[PDB]
Amino acid sequence: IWKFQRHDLIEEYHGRPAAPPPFILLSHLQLFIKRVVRHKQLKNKLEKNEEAALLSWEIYLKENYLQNRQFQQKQRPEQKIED
Amino acid sequence: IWKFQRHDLIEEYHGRPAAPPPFILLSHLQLFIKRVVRHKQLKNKLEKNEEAALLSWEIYLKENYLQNRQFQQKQRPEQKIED
Repeated sequence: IWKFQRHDLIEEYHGRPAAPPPFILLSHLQLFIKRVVRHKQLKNKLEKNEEAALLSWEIYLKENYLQNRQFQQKQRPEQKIED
Repeated sequence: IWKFQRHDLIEEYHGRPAAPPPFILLSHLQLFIKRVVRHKQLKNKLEKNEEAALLSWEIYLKENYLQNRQFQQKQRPEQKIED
């Protein structure tokens, strides 16, 4: 649960503008001027050439995972007795 | 043990007449007048038409339970080795 919670905290303090409460009022008014008139850290489009290679890479490894799974399924003693 | 105990308490405070100790004396005397001269909540007869359908319903499900029991008996590895 703690490891789970850890996120949103990080999300916040990475998101909040860098102005402690002393100099926070200039930030608040720099906000209300747009109130009257995300980041590349947690969400970013990619490029076809780049993304493609990435997906192919994954596809490969998913197949790998599949094999190991069913193989180790072949070792379960109960399954062996059934054989 | 606690879950067990929980009952009789419920039985009591569902049974006791609704009169806290202020107005409990009128209740006590309303009792002693009958002392000188259950609820449908925990015990109630039923109707043949209704009860019958109920019993049949159960009968059915008991059979169901029976099957699942002996079937899962067929999976006990020790039993399989015996086979």
